[PDB]
Amino acid sequence: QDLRAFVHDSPEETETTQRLTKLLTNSPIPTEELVNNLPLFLRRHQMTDLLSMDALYRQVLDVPGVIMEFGVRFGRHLGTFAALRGVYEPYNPLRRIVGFDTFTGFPDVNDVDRVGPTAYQGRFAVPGGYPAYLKEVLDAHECSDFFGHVTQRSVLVEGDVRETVPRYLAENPQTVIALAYFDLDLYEPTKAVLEAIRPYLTKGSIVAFDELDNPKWPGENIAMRKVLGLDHAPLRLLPGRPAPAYLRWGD
Amino acid sequence: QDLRAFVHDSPEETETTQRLTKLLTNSPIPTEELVNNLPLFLRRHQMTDLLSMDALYRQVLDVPGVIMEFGVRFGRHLGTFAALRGVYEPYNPLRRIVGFDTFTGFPDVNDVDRVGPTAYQGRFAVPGGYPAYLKEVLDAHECSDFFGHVTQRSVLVEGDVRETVPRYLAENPQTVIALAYFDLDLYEPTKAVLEAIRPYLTKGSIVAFDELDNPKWPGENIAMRKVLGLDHAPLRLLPGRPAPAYLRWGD
Amino acid sequence: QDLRAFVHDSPEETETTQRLTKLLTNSPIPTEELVNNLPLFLRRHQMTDLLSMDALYRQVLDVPGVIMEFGVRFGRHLGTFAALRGVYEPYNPLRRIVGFDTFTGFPDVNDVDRVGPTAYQGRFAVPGGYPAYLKEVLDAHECSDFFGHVTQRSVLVEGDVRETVPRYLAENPQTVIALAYFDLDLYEPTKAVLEAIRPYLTKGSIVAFDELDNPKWPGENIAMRKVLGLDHAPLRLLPGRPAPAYLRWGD
Amino acid sequence: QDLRAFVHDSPEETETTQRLTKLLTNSPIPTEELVNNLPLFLRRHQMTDLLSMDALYRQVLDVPGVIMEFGVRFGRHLGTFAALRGVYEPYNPLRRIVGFDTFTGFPDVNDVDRVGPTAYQGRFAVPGGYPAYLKEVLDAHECSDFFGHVTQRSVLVEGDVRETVPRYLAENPQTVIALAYFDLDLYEPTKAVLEAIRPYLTKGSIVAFDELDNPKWPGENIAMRKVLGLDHAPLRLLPGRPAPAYLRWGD
Amino acid sequence: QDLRAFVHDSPEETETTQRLTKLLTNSPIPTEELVNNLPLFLRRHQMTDLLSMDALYRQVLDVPGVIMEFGVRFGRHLGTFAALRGVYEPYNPLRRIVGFDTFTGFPDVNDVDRVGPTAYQGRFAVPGGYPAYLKEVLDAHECSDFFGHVTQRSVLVEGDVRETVPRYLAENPQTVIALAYFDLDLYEPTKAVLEAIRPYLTKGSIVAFDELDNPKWPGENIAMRKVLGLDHAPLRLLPGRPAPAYLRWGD
Amino acid sequence: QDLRAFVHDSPEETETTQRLTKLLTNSPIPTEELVNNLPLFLRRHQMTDLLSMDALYRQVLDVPGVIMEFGVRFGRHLGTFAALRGVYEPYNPLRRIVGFDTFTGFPDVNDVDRVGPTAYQGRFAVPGGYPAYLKEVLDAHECSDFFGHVTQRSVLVEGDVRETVPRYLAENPQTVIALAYFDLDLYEPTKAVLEAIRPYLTKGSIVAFDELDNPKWPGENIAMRKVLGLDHAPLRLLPGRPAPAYLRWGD
Amino acid sequence: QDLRAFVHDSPEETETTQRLTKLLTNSPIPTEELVNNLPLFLRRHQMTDLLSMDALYRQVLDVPGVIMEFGVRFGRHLGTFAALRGVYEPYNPLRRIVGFDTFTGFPDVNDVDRVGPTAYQGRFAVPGGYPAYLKEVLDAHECSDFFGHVTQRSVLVEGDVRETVPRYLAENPQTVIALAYFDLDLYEPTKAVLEAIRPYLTKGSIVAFDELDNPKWPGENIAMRKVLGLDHAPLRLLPGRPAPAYLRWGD
Ligand SMILES: Nc1ncnc2c1ncn2[C@@H]1O[C@H](CSCC[C@H](N)C(=O)O)[C@@H](O)[C@H]1O
Ligand SMILES: Nc1ncnc2c1ncn2[C@@H]1O[C@H](CSCC[C@H](N)C(=O)O)[C@@H](O)[C@H]1O
Ligand SMILES: Nc1ncnc2c1ncn2[C@@H]1O[C@H](CSCC[C@H](N)C(=O)O)[C@@H](O)[C@H]1O
Ligand SMILES: Nc1ncnc2c1ncn2[C@@H]1O[C@H](CSCC[C@H](N)C(=O)O)[C@@H](O)[C@H]1O
Ligand SMILES: Nc1ncnc2c1ncn2[C@@H]1O[C@H](CSCC[C@H](N)C(=O)O)[C@@H](O)[C@H]1O
Ligand SMILES: Nc1ncnc2c1ncn2[C@@H]1O[C@H](CSCC[C@H](N)C(=O)O)[C@@H](O)[C@H]1O
Ligand SMILES: Nc1ncnc2c1ncn2[C@@H]1O[C@H](CSCC[C@H](N)C(=O)O)[C@@H](O)[C@H]1O
Repeated sequence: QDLRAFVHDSPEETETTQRLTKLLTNSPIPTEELVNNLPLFLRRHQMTDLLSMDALYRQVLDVPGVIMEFGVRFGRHLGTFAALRGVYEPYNPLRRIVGFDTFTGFPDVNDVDRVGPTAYQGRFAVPGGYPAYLKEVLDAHECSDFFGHVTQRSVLVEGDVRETVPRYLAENPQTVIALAYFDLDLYEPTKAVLEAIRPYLTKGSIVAFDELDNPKWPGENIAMRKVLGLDHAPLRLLPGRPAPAYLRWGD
Repeated sequence: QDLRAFVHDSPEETETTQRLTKLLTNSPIPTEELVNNLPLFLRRHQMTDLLSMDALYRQVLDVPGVIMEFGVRFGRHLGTFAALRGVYEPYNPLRRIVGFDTFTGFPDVNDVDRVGPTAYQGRFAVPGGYPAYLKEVLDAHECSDFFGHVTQRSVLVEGDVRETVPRYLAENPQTVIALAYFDLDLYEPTKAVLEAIRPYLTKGSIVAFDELDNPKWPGENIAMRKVLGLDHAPLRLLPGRPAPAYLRWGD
Repeated sequence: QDLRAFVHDSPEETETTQRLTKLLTNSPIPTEELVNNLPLFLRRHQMTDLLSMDALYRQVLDVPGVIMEFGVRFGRHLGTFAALRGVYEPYNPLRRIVGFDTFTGFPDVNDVDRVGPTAYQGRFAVPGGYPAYLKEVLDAHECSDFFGHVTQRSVLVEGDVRETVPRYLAENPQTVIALAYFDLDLYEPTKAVLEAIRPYLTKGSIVAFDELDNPKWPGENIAMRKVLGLDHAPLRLLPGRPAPAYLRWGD
Repeated sequence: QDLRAFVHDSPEETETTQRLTKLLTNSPIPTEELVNNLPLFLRRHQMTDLLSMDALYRQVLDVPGVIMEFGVRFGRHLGTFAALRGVYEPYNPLRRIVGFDTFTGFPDVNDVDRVGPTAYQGRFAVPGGYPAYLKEVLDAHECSDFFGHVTQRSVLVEGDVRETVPRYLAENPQTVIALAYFDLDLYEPTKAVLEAIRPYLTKGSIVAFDELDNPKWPGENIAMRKVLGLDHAPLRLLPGRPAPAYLRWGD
Repeated sequence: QDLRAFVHDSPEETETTQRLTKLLTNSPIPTEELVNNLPLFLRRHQMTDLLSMDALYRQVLDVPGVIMEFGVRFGRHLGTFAALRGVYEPYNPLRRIVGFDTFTGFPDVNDVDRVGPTAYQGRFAVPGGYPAYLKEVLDAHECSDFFGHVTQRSVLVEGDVRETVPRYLAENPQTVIALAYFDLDLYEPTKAVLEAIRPYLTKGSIVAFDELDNPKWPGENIAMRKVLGLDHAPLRLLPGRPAPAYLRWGD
Repeated sequence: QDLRAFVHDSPEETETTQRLTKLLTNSPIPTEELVNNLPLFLRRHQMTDLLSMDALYRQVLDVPGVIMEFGVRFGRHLGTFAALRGVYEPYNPLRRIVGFDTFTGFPDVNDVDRVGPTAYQGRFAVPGGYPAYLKEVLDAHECSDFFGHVTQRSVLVEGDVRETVPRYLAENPQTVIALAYFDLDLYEPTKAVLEAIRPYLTKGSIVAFDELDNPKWPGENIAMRKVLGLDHAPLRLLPGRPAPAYLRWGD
Repeated sequence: QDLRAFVHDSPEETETTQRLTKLLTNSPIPTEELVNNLPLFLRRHQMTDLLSMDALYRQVLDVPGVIMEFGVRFGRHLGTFAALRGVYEPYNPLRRIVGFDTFTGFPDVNDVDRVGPTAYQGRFAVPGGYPAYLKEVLDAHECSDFFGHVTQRSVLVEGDVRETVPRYLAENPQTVIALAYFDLDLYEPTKAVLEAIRPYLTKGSIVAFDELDNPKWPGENIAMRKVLGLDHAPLRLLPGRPAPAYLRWGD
């Protein structure tokens, strides 16, 4: 296998990324103004991810239910949703944001996922004790929400989605899922979650995938073709971006 | 169970409510002008409910049939509908408003309902002889409707909806249901009412829930997933408001 | 001489008002729940007013600036605006609501105003100390706004608008007027104020009149025709309602 | 029972109707000008019926086939369609108007039809010889049609629709039905006619009902639910009018 | 001088009119059912007139102000408007209907008016005391209006419009004109009224002419060209009908 | 059976037709300019047919495939199509126009076709040698088409469609049918051709009938009801015209 | 000067025209059926001219007034208009069709018209006595109009437009011009008529030119630029066709 056939950063993207890291970490901005100037360090690729999440969220503002992410890593998307929920929904204490991850990286891989060299147990592990920090970040956002006095509006569920997702659902019979964001990369957990969330979607719910047509991670495609079929609903892109691919339930 | 995980009033929301109550009861406004200045005392949260009811009503203006509320309490919504019916349909004597309730609170609760501390029989009980008072309120509105001379345009049906709803439908084979507003909280009566009203709905009829995705009251969701499925039709919010969740039958 | 040629309440309308008044003041609803059930006592005519204000507010949600009402009486419209502002603009602390009145009724009437038997000095006077009460009412609402910590978001200006409006404007050079609601009834103050607010309107600003084509109060029409002409912009009704008459500046 | 729960004329509506009747029959208008000033005597309620037939007619101008009314009485609607056909379709000699009736009133009633005190044999009977008069009225209209030389564009079919409708259809195999207006009030004949006309409807054909949700006449509702179901197509009102309820075949 | 170049009735139109006149005045329909069956006698030409007036009325439903007709004769249009005001605006007691006429025919004529042989003083005169009968007819309609207790909602002003229209305006300074219907036929009075009404129109008000391009009555055209110019606004027809021609002020 | 109940020419339509014919054959127009002034001799009824053909054709400009007429006679529609194909599709040599006919009138007739007097064998026959002449007419048109070097873009298929249509289809397996125009009048061949063309239609293809609801030729209706059902797709008129009736395949 | 740089018939276009002429004059079609089969002989170029006239007429269906063609020749467009008026406006006897021509060719050419070899006096002359034949053709159409009893609905005005157009307008003060079709080719008359018709156009009136940007006839352009300017209104093509160029008055 030629590693260059997989999507990877150009020398230029790496340099931009490194330079911005340096300028953030060695900034002459007074410390208490840094969080007021973050777009200085938010480059095209990452800006694009933010704008995509906003696009997805704007499509479920008239749909009841919660937002769910499978595959959280450091929580980039969860931070986005928490901010976006403040922007769009000050008066919606029921828009719960729920993140699922082992927080210890890939639990185990299936043969179908072994395409490139990063398909191994432990990949994307974040540091020990990470969830408590991420929760602390989320709580910092919620502190100034109109419904900040209501708790469990952000929830991190730690462990294998194959177990945690059905358990979460059993414990929350009130669930409707407005937006389901799949970023697991792996075939087995994707398939299992797709199956479990099905009774809690309504027509109009968004199902989104981070890696559906990526050669390095065919698992999500394989899972989709198995549980539903690629033409079960219309899979769409936000024009100009390879990801996410997303569908509107019932369409 | 942490009670703060359930939606509850902020201290400032309580304060607003309490101050407005006091300013309503101790007012330099002549008593004869109070009903000409009610918005002085109608805070955001309740104004929102009024706007929501108006929004749902406007969606059934071209749909034949009647308006039904399952779960009335003091009758806030019934009064709204009566006023709105005047605004929109002076020439429609067949737009009957029917409110079902025990008027003695929750008759009995199912296991699935006991998530929180208010899940007891008698909860939301209104005083003795309340239905007659509400009838007087409704009559007072209708007294100046264009079709005020026609009776039973507002009907209060006392008792368990498990029997009163099939009984009302039986006594009224002419029924078409334009708007079904569900506020029963409990699994059992919701399921029963859903099943009973189904043959009286047309494509375009609105079925609306007050608590579809509230952790405190999962019985409406459980009932929905049992009788119909969350994706039977597109469930929707009016953007910015946790509730009602509503669907357009047949969509 | 024929007073029936002026709009007045039918016997039934009078009946509705008195009855609902009686039912409000002698309600079995626990006193602390009354402000949660105000629609019971909100009749068609008043509901219509509320819906109209909402319709006007919605037309300026993408227009910067403040809301001004000229002629407040007990503050029916100010309460409405204050609640709607919570509904629509939790994050807009610049949307100031400004009500102008003598609060002692008509200060001095012109001959053109003297069409009916109620065009007298001091007509619509409210009790001494009223502005402080109304301010308490508005403070009560603002208590639980997202930006409740910011003061002077509701301002009552007491005096003859012929002097107080130009003074307010001179004191607030940041002013842009999104919504100007005219409810003074009288020719001279309407003329004066129409002239003064003009440099503070943008294309898209709404100017509304409560009695533009009412035989009993021709002053607003007379003022309009003299200052701008009736075809300066398109004057509109919300269909089904004799009032308000409103125009979008620049259309 | 209490008859006042049934839709009935107000004292004022009765007054309007009697006054207009007297003003028509005892008028200073020259006799040859009466038919040029009919709207003087056409009150809101009957104007509404006319505007409704017009709205229904306009929806089938792009649909091939004939117009049928079941339940003609004096022929109010037949006169309307004959005029409207002139307005919109000078060049369509195939737009046949067919009216069915006993012209001797209700032939017999089912038990479900006996809610009110008018549900007996002979009800709504028209005098002997009436059909021949009604044909005179129709012929009079057609005399000035562009296709006035083509006979049988208006047809009165006398008898019980249970027999006459299928008979008419068998004798007319070219039939397409663009508009079917149901005004029989009773259950069994509505049911029979519904089942009969089905093979002659196209998608877009209008099926309309005068009494679908009237408590006094539940037969049409019962028939509809028995034959098709209330959610077979979207049943609709023209906004602000209790009747007719109509559907677009295939929607 | 060919009279067949003027629009006149065909033999068939004449026959239809005569027959319907006979069938109306010699009807076997019970006297109390006549005004429930008037469309039996309303032929194409007149039905067309009715639908045209309805079309114009619908275009001013969101325009404040009154309806004026200049040239009333027997009042066909006034009756139409009275019914239509009921259909569309039960809650607008300010929609005054004002009809201007000598009620004794053409007061005098101009030479430009003398194209055909019906341009003589007294043409279209109605019997003595006619305004009292027409007022009785209008009062009959209003008797059952929601705002029936408000008087002078219909006004017949007798005299030459050249003086009566400016006098009406001077006495009613609250006037906005939503719909102005010119049916005077003659140049001079049309000219004078067009000039008088102008300060009372808003953008969106409708001005309609019954005979704008009629070779028999060039008066309205000459007047229009003199006062405004034919391209002052877009003059329009309702497709398929020679009259009325109308414009939306300001367009 | 009254023959006046079938559509037939009025005396005036006959007169117009006979006059135009005489004016054509006895024209002072120079012979070589006649084909530049044909609209002089094209009356309303025939102009309408042309506009209808153009309307149907415009609906299939984005649909692949050929144009078929069943029932050609002298070739009126084939000539229209040839010219229209020039107007809209100079660059489409695959838009073949195929006309089927015996060219000897009806080959037989069924009992259901025998409603009128002209339902006999050989009705609508054209002279011996006629197809060769018609072919000469079409070749003249194609001579100046952009793709006039490609042959068989117009094809006359002589014989009974019961045999020739399936034979044509077997010989042309590339066939898609964009527009199928039925003008056979008769039950049996309509039925046969309807079944045969089905596999060659796409969603969007237009099926059109010239006689669908004509009492004199109920065969096409009988065929439709038997093969597809009148509600298989929406049958449509071009407003104002009794015919064609046409449907969009798959709607 | 190269005459090839002017638009002219290709050999194939010439061949088509001559063949069709031959086939029309030696046709086996029974003489009485010729006028039922004209599209056989209507080639693309001529079909195109008909569809454009139809497109133009369709755009003035809601505009009052008459249709004028300046430059009639053999009357092709007038025939088209007569028939289209039948298709679209059976009920509009005021839609006068007025054609102006010398009927003896170009009266005299300006120097700016002498670009090609056909720019000479007498060019396009029609036989002596032609107008009576054309009128007889027009009368033939009108014979079967709904308003056929109204005369002068077609007018041929013989003479020089510089004199006849102003005379016609002076004699017809009721004139509104819905559609003005310029086909004079020459500068002087085009300028004169443009100036003359202006006071009779309304906003929406269509002004169309047959030779606006034709090198061989620059006279219409020169006149447009002198009288109004090319950017007075938006000049438009029906896409695909070099002519007509048309504008919508007031756009
Ligand atoms: N079976 C499973 N259960 C829980 N998490 C899983 C899982 N399989 C994969 N994951 C998680 O999916 C994540 C993929 S990385 C996703 C986050 C993304 N990089 C962002 O910044 O937005 C990893 O953290 C991995 O631990
Ligand atoms: N089985 C049952 N039959 C009748 N009423 C029931 C019921 N189960 C619950 N309810 C009622 O549901 C109500 C919920 S409180 C909802 C009312 C609220 N004020 C509003 O505006 O709609 C209670 O009053 C309770 O008595
Ligand atoms: N010149 C002036 N200066 C200040 N207030 C004036 C004024 N002229 C009239 N007003 C006020 O205009 C008011 C009219 S009543 C307004 C009613 C109120 N907006 C409601 O919704 O109920 C009176 O209070 C009167 O005092
Ligand atoms: N079985 C049946 N067969 C024929 N006519 C019937 C019938 N049952 C009821 N009807 C007729 O239905 C009619 C209802 S009254 C219809 C009123 C009329 N359409 C209008 O617009 O005014 C009666 O005339 C009655 O004779
Ligand atoms: N100067 C004037 N003052 C008042 N009326 C005038 C007038 N000049 C003409 N008229 C009136 O214009 C009328 C024209 S006939 C109007 C008919 C009526 N609009 C209908 O719908 O049937 C006549 O009644 C005539 O009296
Ligand atoms: N079974 C059959 N097979 C082939 N042609 C048939 C047929 N039945 C009827 N036809 C033909 O259908 C034609 C009907 S006349 C249709 C032609 C019309 N002028 C037009 O513009 O299209 C006749 O020519 C007849 O010969
Ligand atoms: N000054 C003038 N007065 C009257 N007619 C004129 C004219 N100048 C040119 N014409 C006429 O304009 C015509 C141009 S040919 C017109 C062709 C025609 N419109 C068609 O559709 O076939 C000629 O007949 C010519 O006589």
